[PDB]
Amino acid sequence: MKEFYLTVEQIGDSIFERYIDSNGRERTREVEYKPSLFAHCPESQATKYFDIYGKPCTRKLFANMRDASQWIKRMEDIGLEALGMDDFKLAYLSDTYNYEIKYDHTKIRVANFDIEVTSPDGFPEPSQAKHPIDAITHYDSIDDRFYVFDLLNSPYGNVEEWSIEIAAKLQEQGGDEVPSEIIDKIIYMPFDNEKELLMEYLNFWQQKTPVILTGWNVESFAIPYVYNRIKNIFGESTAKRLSPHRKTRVKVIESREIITLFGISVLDYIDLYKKFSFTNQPSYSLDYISEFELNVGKLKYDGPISKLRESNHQRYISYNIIAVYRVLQIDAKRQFINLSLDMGYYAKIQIQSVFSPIKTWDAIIFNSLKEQNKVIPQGRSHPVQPYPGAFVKEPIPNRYKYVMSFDLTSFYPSIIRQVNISPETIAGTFKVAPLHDYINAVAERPSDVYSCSPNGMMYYKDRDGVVPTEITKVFNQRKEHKGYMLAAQRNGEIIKEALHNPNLSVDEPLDVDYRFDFSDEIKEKIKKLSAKSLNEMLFRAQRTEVAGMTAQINRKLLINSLYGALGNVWFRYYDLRNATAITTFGQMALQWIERKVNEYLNEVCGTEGEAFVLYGDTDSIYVSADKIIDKVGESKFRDTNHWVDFLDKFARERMEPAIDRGFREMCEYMNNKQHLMFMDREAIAGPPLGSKGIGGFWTGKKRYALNVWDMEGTRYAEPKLKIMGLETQKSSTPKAVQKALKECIRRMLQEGEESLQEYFKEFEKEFRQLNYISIASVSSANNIAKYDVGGFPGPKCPFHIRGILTYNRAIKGNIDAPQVVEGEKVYVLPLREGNPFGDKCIAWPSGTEITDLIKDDVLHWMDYTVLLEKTFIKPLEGFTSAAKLDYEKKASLFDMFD
DNA sequence: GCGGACTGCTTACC
Ligand SMILES: Cc1cn([C@H]2C[C@H](O)[C@@H](COP(=O)(O)OP(=O)(O)OP(=O)(O)O)O2)c(=O)[nH]c1=O
Ligand SMILES: [Ca+2]
Ligand SMILES: [Ca+2]
Ligand SMILES: [Ca+2]
Ligand SMILES: [Ca+2]
Ligand SMILES: [Ca+2]
Ligand SMILES: [Ca+2]
Ligand SMILES: [Ca+2]
Ligand SMILES: [Ca+2]
Ligand code: NA
Ligand code: NA
Repeated sequence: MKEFYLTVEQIGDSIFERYIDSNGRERTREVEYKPSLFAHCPESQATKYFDIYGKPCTRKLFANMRDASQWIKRMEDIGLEALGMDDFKLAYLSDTYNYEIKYDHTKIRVANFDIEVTSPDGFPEPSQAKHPIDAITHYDSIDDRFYVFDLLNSPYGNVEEWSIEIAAKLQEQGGDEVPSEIIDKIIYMPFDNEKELLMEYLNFWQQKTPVILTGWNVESFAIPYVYNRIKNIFGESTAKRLSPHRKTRVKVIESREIITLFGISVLDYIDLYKKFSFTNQPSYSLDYISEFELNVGKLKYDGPISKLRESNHQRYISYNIIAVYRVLQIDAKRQFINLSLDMGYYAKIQIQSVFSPIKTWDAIIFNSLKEQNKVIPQGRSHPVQPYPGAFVKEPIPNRYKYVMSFDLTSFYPSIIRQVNISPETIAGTFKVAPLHDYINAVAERPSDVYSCSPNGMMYYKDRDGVVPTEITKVFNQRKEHKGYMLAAQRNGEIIKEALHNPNLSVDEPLDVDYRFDFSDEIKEKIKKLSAKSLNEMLFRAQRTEVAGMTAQINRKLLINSLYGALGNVWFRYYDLRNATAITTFGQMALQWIERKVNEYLNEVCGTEGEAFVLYGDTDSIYVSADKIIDKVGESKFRDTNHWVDFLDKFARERMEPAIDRGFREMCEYMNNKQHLMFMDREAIAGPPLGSKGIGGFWTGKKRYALNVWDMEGTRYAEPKLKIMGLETQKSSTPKAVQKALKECIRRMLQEGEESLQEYFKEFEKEFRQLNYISIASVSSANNIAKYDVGGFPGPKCPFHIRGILTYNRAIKGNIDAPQVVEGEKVYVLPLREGNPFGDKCIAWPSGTEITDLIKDDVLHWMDYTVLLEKTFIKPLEGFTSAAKLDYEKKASLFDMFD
């Protein structure tokens, strides 16, 4: 096989590289890397190297890397540009791997681990590591084994060995329900004291040194705790054994510590999740996320965690094993590790650099330029400046019965490729007219020769740009994976349909590739399968869709981040001229097509001057299709699915070609390199046929709800609500309130005013029986100490921060009580006046039951009235007033009758 | 006593 690196580090004049060789075996080499940097040279000096602008450069080979850096410093002191890749690790990877890296992930050692630390006096600070590590479960992806390190003897209690027999048993058997599929993969190692455990773990670590190291909060807790515990007990020299190159770096931010283990790529899964999952969670405990991702139950245990080991060591160890497995399960679904490996090996960077799109792109562009013997520019210092972004239309707050949406494919990257925007493709500038002059095709055509953006920039049309070139490569990967996703999604609905008439028989789920649309044979067979087989296929379909979703939405994130990078001062190719060129072109593009779409629809409908586009954000338009429906009349339709097919055919056969023409014209207007403004229909929304549902509504910018029947070619078996911006979508809104508001919205859009009022009346009556967590608000807890004046709210103290202070005062003096962590999220509850807490609200760590110390008092003093009106009624008022509805039956003259 | 303007903070949408 082809060789591929695992990890790379720069230690002084040495490059330390772990890699897999041609025989598939992991090796480690210390290379005295001789890096090259470049300087401009006279035209007469013959060379093969040029900067991106065509200026010749002479290559300076250096004896070592530290000499190359000192030269950069000198070139600064002289006042001359020092060109080339200054991050020598990247240069090394580029040299050593001069080809598209094909990697075998089975050879890459991925370690999932989690430790347990019993602490009687609150949260065990990793920087201190005062308390013994009494459990470590370490899963090795190569061995496919869970290595369990169990401390039987601790100053906090002596316990018996964990029983794998009891662990396997059902919880109803007094067992721990450790998944049967991993029972045989567990390797249990009890220890009679902490020192022997840690030394054995270190030796274990050396034998099976992690390449990818992950888990939940491993970077903020596990790794630094383990490192500091081993450091405190055995000394710094043995603690460094955690690094295959025996070098670590303690980065301090008081005290807080993030330890850097050279030779290991740490991908904390909480960070992978926060960056790649595109969720915003009320809590980020592994418990909460697992329940959300895997629909598994919360890990139930009786007492407090600080006593769990003493009371139920059996379950303590079992839960530790499960916590490791749950991350693996989440990763099996989300596939963020795979994503990081793909992106990482594609860019030729340290795998952990996937968290930095700038670093990611700097390397991609660098490697692409190195291919053509071209020399990258030196990074420069720039002041941060604001610059304009997208256009968002101000919608008329109202209900909207029939709505079709249209969205541009990969907008900003497409703008980049179309205009050919790149640092080295800048041709010059032109005198700009007001933006609306270009929108209305009134302004003079910017250039006859160059490709233009209405911001004033001109670009060469002939030559290829390294930014368009490399953004196009990644975009193609994105388009491919989105295809698999949508197909999985479409296949999902097919199974959902067949699940309406499940055949009474015993069979097995069909072997199919869900990434591709089911064949007619497959669809025929599906209608004959049982519920068990169908539900299993629906599950695999959804799993395939999620896998496709991760691959596509994150490649989309990467290319959109290339745009964003252009507006970031730390990007080597930062340039507001290009960034604004993109956004301004974007603003034009959207509003140009708004006019075009309006003109076409007035034309084909027969109307004149009517506004068909009711809303738009960046690259989308929402078209009021009431008159398209009415020109045929509701009468001529069999069922709801009929007019959905009608609008589907209409958008596809009539509107899209018109849009294609409208954009193709715009492309000539700007004299762009290549027409890439591809705006396809997205949503088809409307009420059920013959129902009293309103279909949809807008309350303002970025706030709307639609009863969608079809989405990008996916015909749902049951209509799906597309709600944007509204409280139902906000993590800050209580779970039960989201659920209730959503049902309110559903009823408005699908059933009508009478149905809404009915549900509202019922909710108002019964809502006081809702669990306190389900009605608690959520908020991030930033700058608590900023507003902490003697335990009391300082000036301008935010509501939720006030709640935290109230909490701190209530639990003052309990070391065992859970502390609110700065930056993390909290549940927030209003308190009725005269409550013994002394304030109008309270707050506690999210994802947890509030401590038993004060729980019963909080429950008794919750302000349900405030909770209802503030959280439920007020947003519902906004929804209904916008939609011209009432959630309560208004008073009439008819109230004088019986 | 408090509504309106403004600010800080939060979390949405692209
Ligand atoms: C979602 C998102 C969009 N944007 C900008 C750039 C996008 O091109 C533009 C449109 O956003 P989107 O239409 O949401 O995403 P997209 O058009 O780029 O790709 P597609 O629609 O085919 O799935 O908004 C960002 O800069 N960052 C983001 O996270
Ligand atoms: Ca734990
Ligand atoms: Ca059970
Ligand atoms: Ca011993
Ligand atoms: Ca889209
Ligand atoms: Ca888009
Ligand atoms: Ca059937
Ligand atoms: Ca969009
Ligand atoms: Ca099209
Ligand atoms: Na220490
Ligand atoms: Na249906």
